[PDB]
Amino acid sequence: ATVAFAREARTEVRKVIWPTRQETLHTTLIVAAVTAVMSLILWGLDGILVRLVSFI
Amino acid sequence: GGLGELKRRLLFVIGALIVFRIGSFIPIPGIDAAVLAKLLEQQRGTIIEMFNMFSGGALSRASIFALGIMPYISASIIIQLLTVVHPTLAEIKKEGESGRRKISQYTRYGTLVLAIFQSIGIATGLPNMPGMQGLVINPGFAFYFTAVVSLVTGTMFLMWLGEQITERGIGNGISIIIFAGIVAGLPPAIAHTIEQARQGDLHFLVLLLVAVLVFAVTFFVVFVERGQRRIVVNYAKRQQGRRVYAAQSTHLPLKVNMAGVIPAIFASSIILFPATIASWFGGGTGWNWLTTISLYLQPGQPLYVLLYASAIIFFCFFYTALVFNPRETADNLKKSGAFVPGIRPGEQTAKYIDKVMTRLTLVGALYITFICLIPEFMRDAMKVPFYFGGTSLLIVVVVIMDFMAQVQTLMMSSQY
Amino acid sequence: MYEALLVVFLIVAIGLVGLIMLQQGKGADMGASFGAGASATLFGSSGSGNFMTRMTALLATLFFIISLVLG
Repeated sequence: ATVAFAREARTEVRKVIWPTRQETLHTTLIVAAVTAVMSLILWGLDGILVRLVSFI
Repeated sequence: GGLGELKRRLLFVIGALIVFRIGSFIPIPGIDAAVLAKLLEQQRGTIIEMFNMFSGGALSRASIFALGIMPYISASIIIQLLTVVHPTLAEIKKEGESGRRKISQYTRYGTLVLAIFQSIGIATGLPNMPGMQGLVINPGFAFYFTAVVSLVTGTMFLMWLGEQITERGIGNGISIIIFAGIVAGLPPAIAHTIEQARQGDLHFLVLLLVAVLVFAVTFFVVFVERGQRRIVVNYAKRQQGRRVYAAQSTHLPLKVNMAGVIPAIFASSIILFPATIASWFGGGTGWNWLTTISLYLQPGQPLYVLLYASAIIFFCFFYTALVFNPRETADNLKKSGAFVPGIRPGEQTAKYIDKVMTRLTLVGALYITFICLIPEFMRDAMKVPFYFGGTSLLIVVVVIMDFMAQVQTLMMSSQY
Repeated sequence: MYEALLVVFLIVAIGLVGLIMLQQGKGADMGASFGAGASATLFGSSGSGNFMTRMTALLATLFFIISLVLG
């Protein structure tokens, strides 16, 4: 018997202002950049670390 | 990168990750990681896979960190639990930061005790159960004490590393350590994916669709997290009431996410705890019951996905509701003489904000639920490895976005 | 010889516990709290904090060596 609040829920969603394209795009480029950099750095790190342990 | 101030912090964090890596590549004496890694290839090692993701891959190598930073988070859960239940800690918490240091000390000590107990349980229970199947070392009190003290020193040094990165560097130590540990497994996954692609075992088009879908999820969740609902309010006329002219915020922003990985990690610990405690017995009655109920919750099983999704919803909603305080906002608008069209200032304004956030954080949690749901079905359909899992992606995205947000915040604060 | 190493390993372990027991992170909120997490505006340095830092670092290096020998 409880009235569904989903109608008022979707109403608030329609009033939500969405960010622009350039901001999200540049942000995605930043995230991808950090991800790639950290990936390469850690790959080289644990790579030469494995190469170091293998000598022992 | 240009500023030397942030450069020193960056080199400090990276160096800390180097030390942590070297420390994580050192296995526990008297323990062979080869038979362990071979054991994880079976279905009985798939249940501990999700627990291995938070260990930075140091579980299979049997490093000085058995559970990783998980027992610290679990200790925080226990501390908060005792804070909610026992009013004694609640009174001390209300005594100011002087009591917060006490809660701190008791949290670290609790982390120590949990580290000891878990060390005992793990080291004694699983290997010596057959016994001596995986380990050559006899089930004596020497191995027990050694493993205990070793895991204790490891967890302690890990917490120390977490405190050093937090203090002398930007961002949280636990966050960047977990992040690094998760993204450390991505390059071998990609490499092995490419190597097996030329063998005809894995199609190139599949990998392409996976990458495209990953980029799509990325762009999507990035677009969502920065999405916000602003409340327009025009105030105030009549400049001689000693409040105007503002020269203040003309709109009140409302964010869907805080954002933080804390609810994700906490929920992960909560859900994986019964799976962790039941994973100590591989054979015997544990195989007939504990292993079965351990198979009840699996990353490959939809049930665990749904349960973890509900956990994400609950924890994120509770955390979002806890962080944002309508009281302080209403008091801030009251002292400044802000009058919301739309409204009248008072407790009625606090009820409105809660009403909006209730309809916001809900569908936000639905979005997060969807984003977390997709990569599992994608893993089932496209047979992608476990490094592409939804939880890892969510953790990575949240950590990176929040860290960059903090960086831009510090740059904005240093500007004007 | 092996028993002697266990004694030293115990002293360093317990000793390191006593060190981190006296070491507490300065701030309004713990590192677990994401409210701030750090301050790049101003950072101070204490003589006692840096001294204990060099001590726990030397013991960590020592703990690393013993781990290699025992391992």
